[PDB]
Amino acid sequence: SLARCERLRGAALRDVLGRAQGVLFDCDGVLWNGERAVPGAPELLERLARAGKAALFVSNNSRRARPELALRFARLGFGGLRAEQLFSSALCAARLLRQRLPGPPAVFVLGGEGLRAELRAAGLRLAGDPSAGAPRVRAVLVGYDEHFSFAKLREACAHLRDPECLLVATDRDPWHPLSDGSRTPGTGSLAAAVETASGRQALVVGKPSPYMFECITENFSIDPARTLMVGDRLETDILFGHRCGMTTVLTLTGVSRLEEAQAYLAAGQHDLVPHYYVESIADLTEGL
Amino acid sequence: SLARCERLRGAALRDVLGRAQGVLFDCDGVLWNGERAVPGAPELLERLARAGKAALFVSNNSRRARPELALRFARLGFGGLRAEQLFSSALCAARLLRQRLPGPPAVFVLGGEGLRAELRAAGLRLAGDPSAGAPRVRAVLVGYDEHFSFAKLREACAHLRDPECLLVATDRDPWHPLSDGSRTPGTGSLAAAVETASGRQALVVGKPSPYMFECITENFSIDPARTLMVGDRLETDILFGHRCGMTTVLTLTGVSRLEEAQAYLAAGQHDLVPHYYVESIADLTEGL
Ligand SMILES: Cc1ncc(COP(=O)(O)O)c(C=O)c1O
Ligand SMILES: Cc1ncc(COP(=O)(O)O)c(C=O)c1O
Ligand SMILES: [Ca+2]
Ligand SMILES: [Ca+2]
Repeated sequence: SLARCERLRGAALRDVLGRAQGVLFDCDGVLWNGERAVPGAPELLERLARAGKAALFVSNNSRRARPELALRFARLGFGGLRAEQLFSSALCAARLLRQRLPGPPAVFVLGGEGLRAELRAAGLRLAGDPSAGAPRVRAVLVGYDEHFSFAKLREACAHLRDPECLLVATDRDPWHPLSDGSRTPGTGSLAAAVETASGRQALVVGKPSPYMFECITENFSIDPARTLMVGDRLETDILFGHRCGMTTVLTLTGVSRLEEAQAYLAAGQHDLVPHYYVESIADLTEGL
Repeated sequence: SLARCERLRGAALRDVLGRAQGVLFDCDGVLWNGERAVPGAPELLERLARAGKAALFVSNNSRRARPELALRFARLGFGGLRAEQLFSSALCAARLLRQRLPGPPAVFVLGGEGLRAELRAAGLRLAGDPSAGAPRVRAVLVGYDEHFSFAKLREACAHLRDPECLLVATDRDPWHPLSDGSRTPGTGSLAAAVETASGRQALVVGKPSPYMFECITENFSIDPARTLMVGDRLETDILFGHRCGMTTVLTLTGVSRLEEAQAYLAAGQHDLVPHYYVESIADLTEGL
């Protein structure tokens, strides 16, 4: 495996960025942390566009439907983006369900309103939507649900008794660091509860699952051999890149540490090793 | 390993029961299923007592403090028992916490009122008990919590940031079958959520953890070489027996199936294989 966790700089950086036809960016810990843009991140993106390089964005965040996601970008300084460049676990979960729901021509959702709006915009019928003056549930979708409860968990497991009812999770991120240094439970903790209580394994929509890449490649010809994958999370973004055959760059502004990446290297766990790293994605700009 | 999953009957049954000085019974799926006693179970216990054999009871149920547990037994036909014969994950979690709480001379609890009463009766201070006109949390205890919520999960994880704060679970049972054929999420699903979101591994109080046996042996001299362990759950009661060096008997009135036990045998997973099985514990009576 080519993954040696080398600091990317100099002529190698110019070489790597030169040959790349495109860049896939993970979002949180990469472009920004909370309400603060990573300094130099907007400029990197302006300069990518100008250098004729394709930029796409992949987030496991299931809380915003695409229109609200588009607004977060521009607001944090990332101007002139098309909404078609933005891929989240919410959008892709909606598409996956449209593609795989069984039965002849409803989804029980653990998640918020952004997630639900996204699902409705894809044409899906949700349990808890009004009746026709009581539709069979054919998928349980686990997303980020701040109103997760034991009753909703028991309800999910009830639907799951039917072995033809699908189980899908938006993502398995276990938690996410917040501004003040605290963490919030991720969808991966809710997924774990649903899986344990039901005895089922969930289908994962988001990184590090190939499906996300499948979802991105339906609208864009992107050559994985010529695309960089940039993220802050070893078990999510880096594993994802390796699985899609992309060159992976870990940035150190987010969840994972350089020492963790090196430890994985030492242990020969190569799919969890980035090909390159940078302190922040501001460092990629000089290679253009 | 001596675990061959043999049907226990005849002269072997008389031999096995003859040499045994005592019997440890798991409760649900063994003595009863819901509100219905297993026919012949009360008689088995009357006859054990009369044959001078010690009977003890081990349940992972964390919902009843001991006095309410004692009442469930008698009511379902199991008369003349001492409360000292009854061990649950609630009682033992209380003892474990009294023994291991750090700091110089409070517990955040996910669980119901039975569990809390048990903890208070052991002298423990609970978060959410009134202040002294705001005590440091030194353990998070995960029990069966029908009011589990995302907010309580985030709260648990907050306490768990402190690496000296303990994480304890009553048990990992994933779910439990109900009367009407439905299942209810178990503590194991809530534990899984807390562990995933915190990144911590919990200390498990109940079967199949040795601690339960440790807890039972503090008041009783029981020779594990001469004690039968009887239960309905391979990964809980049978594994538990093997770990405590007891002779294990699987009864088929509960969660696990004979075919699952045989499959484990076939795969050489010996700690998940009962030494013996019976259709119901009523079949043990004739060996006395
Ligand atoms: C609910 C949720 N999911 C996922 C993420 C992170 O997604 P990503 O880092 O892939 O952009 C966040 C980060 O805040 C989040 O809040
Ligand atoms: C919450 C809970 N825990 C555990 C159990 C079962 O415990 P055991 O089979 O060890 O007696 C039950 C069974 O109903 C239960 O409801
Ligand atoms: Ca990220
Ligand atoms: Ca049982």
